[PDB]
Amino acid sequence: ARVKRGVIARARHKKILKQAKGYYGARSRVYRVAFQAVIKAGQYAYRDRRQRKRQFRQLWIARINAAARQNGISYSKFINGLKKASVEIDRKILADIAVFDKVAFTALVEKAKAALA
Amino acid sequence: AVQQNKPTRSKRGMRRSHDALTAVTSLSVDKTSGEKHLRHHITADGYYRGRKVIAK
Amino acid sequence: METIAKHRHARSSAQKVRLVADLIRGKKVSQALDILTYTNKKAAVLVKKVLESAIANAEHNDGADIDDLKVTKIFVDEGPSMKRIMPRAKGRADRILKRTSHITVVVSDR
Amino acid sequence: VAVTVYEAWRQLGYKGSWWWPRIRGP
RNA sequence: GUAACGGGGCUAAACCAUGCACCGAAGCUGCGGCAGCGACGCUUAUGCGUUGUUGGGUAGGGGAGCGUUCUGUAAGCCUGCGAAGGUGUGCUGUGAGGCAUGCUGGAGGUAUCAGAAGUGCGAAUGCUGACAUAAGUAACGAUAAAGCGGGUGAAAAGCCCGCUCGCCGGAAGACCAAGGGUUCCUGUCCAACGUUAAUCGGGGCAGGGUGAGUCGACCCCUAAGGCGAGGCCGAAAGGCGU
RNA sequence: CCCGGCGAGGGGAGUGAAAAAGAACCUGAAACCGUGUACGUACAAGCAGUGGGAGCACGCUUAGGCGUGUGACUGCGUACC
RNA sequence: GUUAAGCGACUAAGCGUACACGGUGGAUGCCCUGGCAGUCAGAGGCGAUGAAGGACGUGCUAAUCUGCGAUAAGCGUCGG
Repeated sequence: ARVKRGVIARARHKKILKQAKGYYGARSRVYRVAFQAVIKAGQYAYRDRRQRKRQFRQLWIARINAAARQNGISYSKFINGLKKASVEIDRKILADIAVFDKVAFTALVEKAKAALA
Repeated sequence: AVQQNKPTRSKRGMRRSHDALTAVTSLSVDKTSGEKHLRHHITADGYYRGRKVIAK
Repeated sequence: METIAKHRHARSSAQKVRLVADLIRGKKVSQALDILTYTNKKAAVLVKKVLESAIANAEHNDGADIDDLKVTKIFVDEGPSMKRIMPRAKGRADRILKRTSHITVVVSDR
Repeated sequence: VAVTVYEAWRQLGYKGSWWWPRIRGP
C-alpha cells in the first residue's frame, strides 16, 4: 500500500547523467545543471541537421567557381551553359571532379562554352 | 562585501600554485666528526668547523 | 616488493599535510629522511614516523637491504570530523570543524 | 577514552535593527 | 571614443532607364518511413486492398499506453552450480521502457490474466541529514612586562626550584552571609576539554577528608501578612472573618 | 614477533566459508576530496554546446580499414521556472 | 664549408576531459521479541484493616534497572 521511490529515481537520474559525459564542470556532475544541458544539446542537434545541407552546398559552389575561373569563365555562365546543353550533373559530383580530375572538368567547360556561344 | 557566484575548483587550484615548499637542497659535512648539519650552524653534539664548542 | 604503513585519524588537516608529502615523492629513503629532518613543520614529524615504520616493516617481514628502497607512492586522505560550538557577539553561535586525515606511504626495493 | 559526544544550540536571532533613516522615506 | 553606410573601402562598388544570367527558406519537387479521417471494394464479421486528403500550438476538451508496491492464479515456477540490491558493456522499440551478460553481494524473487492504490518531483525565502565556497583568509578576549641558570621528561616560552625585574595595596589583601554542591588534599593518565604546546589543570580514574552544653539552625515571643472550628454571605466552585 | 612515548596507529602470524565480516563491525549509492595513465592547453575575448574536422595514443584487422579516448582550427548560437 | 632569406617538433608553474584505484558519508535491498486497526470472550473499580503515586534502603558486591521492606532478589503451609 505504501510505495517507496528509491530505485526508480536513481534509475532516471543515472539515465540522464550518462549522456552528459564530457561536459565541463558541474554540467557533467550535478543533475539539475545536466538536465538543462542535455535539453539544449537536443535542440541544437535538431537545428544543425538542417544547417548542414546549406553549408555543404555553399562549399561545393565555391570550389566549382574557382575551377571554372581557372578555365576562363565564371560560375553563373558556366551553369547556364550546362543547362542549355541539357547536362544533369549536380554540384557535389562537379566539385569532386574539379578536385580529383582536371581533364574531365576541362571537357565539361569546353562543352558548356560551345553550347553557350 | 561578499561573492555573487561560487568560484570553481579550477580557480581554487590556480591560486595555490604559489604555495609549494622548498627543500634545503644541500647539507654540510663537518671535517672531523663527519656528521651533517646546516651551513653556519653547529652540529648536534657541539662541533663547528672542527673545533669542539661547548657541547652542553 | 611493496610495503605499506599507515597512520589513521591523525590530528591535522589534509591540506596542511599535503604540502610536506610532495617534497619526498619519488626520492630514495636515505635522502628523504634528512629532508624531513630539516623542515620546520608539524606534519614533518608525523610523516617521518610513518616512513620509518614502513622501512622497518619492509626490513623485518620481507627481504632486507634498506639501501635500495625508494618512495613509490604517498597520499593523504580525509578522515572524520569533530564538531564544536564557538560563541559570537550578540548571542550568535558558530560551528567549528576539527579535521583529521589518513596518511599512507609505500616503499619498494624496485 | 577515545569516545566523544556533543550537542547543539539553536537560539537563532532576535531582530529589531535598522536604526538609520528609511531608504525612500516620506 | 571614430559614432548620422555594420565595417574595409568606392568616382562607380552612387542615381535613373532597359535586358539577360545566377545566389537565396524548415516554401515547392524527387527518394524512403509513420499516423489520422473519408470514399469505394474484398472479409462480404476482425480485418485486407484501391485511392483522395490531412499531421505548428498556450488555457482547455477527447483517445490510447508505460512503470512501481500489495491480493488471487501460488504447497505452481526460478534460485547456493548464486536471489534482491550496487556497478560496467552490448542489443532493441515512436516513448514512457525492455532483454542479455562481466564484476560486487550472500538469500530470497516472481510469467500470464485479473483486482486495489500512502502510484512517478527541480523549483513552494518547502522539512531532515551529509558535504562545499569565501580561506588555510579575520581572530586567539584589557598595552600590569619580562630575562637567565638547574631539574624532570620522547619532547620545555608557559610545569617545579633559584636569582633578578615589573604591577595592586579603602585592593587585584584577609573573613562572612546569599547562591553553588566535592570544585578541597594525595597518587596516577594526556584520547576528548583548556581559543597554541603541555610533563600542568577547577579535565579522566582511584583513595582520603568536615568531631560543639557555650558558634548557627531547632527552641520560647511576637510585626507586616497568611490560614482559620463555630459564624456571616454566595447558582456550584467559593469570599470574608471570631 | 616487529616500528613507536611500557602511546595512538600500523605490518606479519593465527581463527573463520569469508577479516575488502576486526568491534568507528550486513550491502555500502550520490554530492565532495585525492593518486596514476592517454590526449589538449602560456598571442588568446562571451550560457561553454552543436555541425564540420586534421593530428596523436591504444585495440582489432589479412592491406582494405574499422572501434575507443582526446580534440588544434572553423559556421551557428544571450540558462531554467 | 661559410654567409643570408624562409619555415619549424620538443616546455606545464598549474588547469581540463576520459579511464583505473581509493577516502568521506550513510541512501538502497533484506530483517524483526516495536507499533496500528479490529472480532470473540472476561472484568468494569481501588481506599481509615491506610489507596493512586513516591522517598530512602535491601546482595559476596562501585553503580543503574527488576523484585522486596529492618523477617528487606525474601519467611510458613498446602498442591504441582
